[PDB]
Amino acid sequence: MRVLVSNDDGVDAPGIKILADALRNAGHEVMVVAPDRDRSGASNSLTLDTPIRAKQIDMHTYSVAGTPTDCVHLALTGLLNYDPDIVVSGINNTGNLGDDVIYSGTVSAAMEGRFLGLPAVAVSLVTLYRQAPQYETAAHAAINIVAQLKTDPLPADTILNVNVPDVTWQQMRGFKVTRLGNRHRSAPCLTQTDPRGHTIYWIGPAGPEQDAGPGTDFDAVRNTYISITPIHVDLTRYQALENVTRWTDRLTAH
Amino acid sequence: MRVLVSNDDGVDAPGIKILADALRNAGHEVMVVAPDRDRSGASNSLTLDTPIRAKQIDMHTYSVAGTPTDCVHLALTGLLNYDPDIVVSGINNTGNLGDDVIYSGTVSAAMEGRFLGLPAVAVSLVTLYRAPQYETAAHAAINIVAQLKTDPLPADTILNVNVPDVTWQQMRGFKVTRLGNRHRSAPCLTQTDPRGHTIYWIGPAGPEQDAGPGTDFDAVRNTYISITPIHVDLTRYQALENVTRWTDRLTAHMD
Amino acid sequence: MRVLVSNDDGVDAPGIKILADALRNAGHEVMVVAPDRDRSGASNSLTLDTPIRAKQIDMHTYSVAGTPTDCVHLALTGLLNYDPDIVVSGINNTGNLGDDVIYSGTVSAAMEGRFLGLPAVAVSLVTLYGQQAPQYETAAHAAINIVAQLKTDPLPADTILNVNVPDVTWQQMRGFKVTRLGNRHRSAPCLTQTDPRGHTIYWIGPAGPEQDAGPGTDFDAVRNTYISITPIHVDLTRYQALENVTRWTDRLTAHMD
Amino acid sequence: MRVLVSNDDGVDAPGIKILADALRNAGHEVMVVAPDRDRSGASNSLTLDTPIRAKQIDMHTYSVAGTPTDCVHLALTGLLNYDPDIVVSGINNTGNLGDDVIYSGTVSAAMEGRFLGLPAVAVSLVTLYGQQAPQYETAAHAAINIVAQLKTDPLPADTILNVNVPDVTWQQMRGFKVTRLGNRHRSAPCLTQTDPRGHTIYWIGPAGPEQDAGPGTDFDAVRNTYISITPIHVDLTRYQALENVTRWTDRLTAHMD
Ligand SMILES: [Mn+2]
Ligand SMILES: [Mn+2]
Ligand SMILES: [Mn+2]
Ligand SMILES: [Mn+2]
Repeated sequence: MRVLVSNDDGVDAPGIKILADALRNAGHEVMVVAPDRDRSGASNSLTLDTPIRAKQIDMHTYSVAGTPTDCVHLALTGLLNYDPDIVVSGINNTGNLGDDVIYSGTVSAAMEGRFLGLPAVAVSLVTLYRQAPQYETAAHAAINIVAQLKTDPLPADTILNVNVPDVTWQQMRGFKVTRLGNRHRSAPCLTQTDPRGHTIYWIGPAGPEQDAGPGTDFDAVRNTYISITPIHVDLTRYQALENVTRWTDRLTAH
Repeated sequence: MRVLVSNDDGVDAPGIKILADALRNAGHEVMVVAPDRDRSGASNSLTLDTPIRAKQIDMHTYSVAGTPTDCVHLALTGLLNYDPDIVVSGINNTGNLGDDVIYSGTVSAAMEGRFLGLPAVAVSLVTLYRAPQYETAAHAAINIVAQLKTDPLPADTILNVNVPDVTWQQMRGFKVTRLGNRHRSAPCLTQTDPRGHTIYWIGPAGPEQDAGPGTDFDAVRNTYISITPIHVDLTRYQALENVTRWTDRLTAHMD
Repeated sequence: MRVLVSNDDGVDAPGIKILADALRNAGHEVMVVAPDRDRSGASNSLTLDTPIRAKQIDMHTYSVAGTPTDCVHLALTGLLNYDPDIVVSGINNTGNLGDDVIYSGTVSAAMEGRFLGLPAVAVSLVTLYGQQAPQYETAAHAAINIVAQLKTDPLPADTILNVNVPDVTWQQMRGFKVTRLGNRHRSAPCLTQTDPRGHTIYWIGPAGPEQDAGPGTDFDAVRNTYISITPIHVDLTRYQALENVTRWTDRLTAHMD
Repeated sequence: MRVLVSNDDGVDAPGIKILADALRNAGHEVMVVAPDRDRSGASNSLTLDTPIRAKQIDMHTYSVAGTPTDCVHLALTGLLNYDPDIVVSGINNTGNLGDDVIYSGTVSAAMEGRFLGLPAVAVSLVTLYGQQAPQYETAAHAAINIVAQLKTDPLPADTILNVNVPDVTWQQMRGFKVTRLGNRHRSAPCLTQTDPRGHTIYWIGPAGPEQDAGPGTDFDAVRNTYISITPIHVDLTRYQALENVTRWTDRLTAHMD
């Protein structure tokens, strides 16, 4: 199938190169439209106030001086004579798990892909802070997910957030559908003093009160499972609408 | 009630000052923990790799050199001897509507407020530019906060509020909305910068935009305060049982 | 005279409002062209890859979504129907001293002023942080005093003044002092600490005693409550090195291994 | 000799890998301490408000989540058990010429090298954008040739070399040329265009004919297929201006208005 591949680590990131190579090996057409530089931990929103510069790097590769969402958006709205069936974003050089996902650049690209009407998959390698990162494994996971989606499509308002354990494929215990975890809640605040004497604050390490037990994406990748979290792209809480609608009439009554 | 107020325009933004002032006028205790500078269009994720510096500005105000989520997170996890019942983020100097909301700094602050277990409300003034009625959004805010004291939100839910940049009298009312979508329509414009390079504008949202009745766009366009209850948990639970079968295959045969 | 005022702390910075007002109260005409937000930790170079938006806040104030150099550049190249005699950048909320000067946003605006052929002054408040209030008026007083002088005593070729003002009242100020740039970087060791996770992080330590902050330097001046004025290059070309480098450069033209 | 290699395009940049390898193939020991990501449009100043993470990619390569100056600083102040004789920063994917030099990330790393007492060279490839491939080998060849010379001919006090390499094969290269910094900023007008919405935006225009890119300048050299070597100040202090500024500064000790 026609795959549009982006990332947020940059168009020259080893992750996206290996992902694209893998996807072509599987028989897929792969256009790559990805940031000129690493924009991990940068804002993810579509650039609207300035024009975006996009140079071509090869016949299948574009380097966009903009966000990952800019990339996919440009890629799907005129930058290419290319109608991809799917958007694959990755492979991220770090995992994107739990409440980090909402602000993940890698995920943002996939979200834009779904915003513009395409099945999208975010792929992140859960590299541990410790040797070379097993991008081949995530790429392996990717080409397998893409294949299954060709014959079995995702629901509407849904992308797949995929996290792959930084191990060989043989060492992978398998695929595991998960919900998003939560490490923010537990993470306390640490008051310390920098060398210049200023008071600084560390977001503390996530305590035991973390939502990282069974069923979470954390728990999966921790136990060497490829985590597949189907996530919203529409943030609207429809379940709370009629309840807020009834709440708002009470609000406006007063 | 005890209100924690943040924003993403900065601690000195007129929006947040007016919001805090209003909320105190309503009788609420208001701690303000907000970015040192404008971080609109900056990354929203919790800072973890570096420590955050937070100076106190007054007895109720903290200037945090970090993200809006850093602000609320620090504010709720040790920076304050203060247990707020609610987190109000705003007032944003621009509206946060449709598919912009996911990446809104103002919304991010409210998200963290709910992540840490508090009812949260994002407040944005829908300003079109060529003075901005912050007082109106602040009035909308203090009214929303009041109703939440006696009528609480569901779990995994914050309120994304957008207020038309008009006087309160000119406001047609409150309207619960779903998130719109302007991205889909927005095409790509190829143009040439003065130095000759090929540049690309994200085109203006065409008629194919999801901004009709029921959307937050349509509400604020027609001078209604838009209240969109949004997810905090992005997990698509309705797709869990669906994509599991899809996955079982893969987790069975491996190669 | 006509003054173009900028900074890097933002058009809303108290340092620039106070500077501009002081300069107006002194009888100068003052256009303020300054960043929309604080860019004290941003790149200083001219924005070329993208266009720059300039919002006019009032008659004599422009908010520019770009670098301090962008501000001055735009202001001097057609944004304004205005012909300034001098560029004054500041007042920076923090000091800009020694080997920090070269990467200062404040100084960058002054740099661009000189690049475009204008006398320029960077004004920074050496704040040490602690309440009260930042003595921007003091720095402003210094600024209008310095600007008065450049009206009569022109700066030499490719020179701007880097001015640092001790964060004190004007009455406490011992005076003005012409200074050279100090050096604190070499004396700043690398401190190897560990984050909460246990992972090793590296702080750049505070400047030790081996720093170049003795007599004649800007550091020494401002620490002794003296307004420091450092005339600084805008032309980085080490001209006195040209002849020397030329000598072994000529040999390299014989392209070998 | 022992070379500390950095850049601003990132530790994964082809320009720095090729530079480092060339320098090793020349028999130098080479530690690479370079940003984790491309920071070509980032601030250059030392990170002081936060700690810096350094990841060791291999024996002679460190990935640093901080500025180019952070890299060199850390590398020279305790990150490494390594005592380099020279700092070489590059190879930048784009040229760093004239009035742009002062804000160059590449140059910034070299700056910090000199600040910490080391001979330093900034190496940039004057790429003009055309497919093929960026001639980093050419620049690398230039680098190892220049580094060989500084082993024997030491640079003067507070001087680094700003080296720009024409994006050509080594055989096309006409030679090396000692140059002064050119000036394109003054010749770069402000172009007032309008975005799709109709709102007015301001481009900084391309450098017109009034630019300082004539003979003797770095621009002229690289445009004529010459490797440009500009010795540049690391000490921005305009020493030749000290006496002059001192003359009207002493007056200002009359502080009452
Ligand atoms: Mn990434
Ligand atoms: Mn904002
Ligand atoms: Mn500043
Ligand atoms: Mn660069």
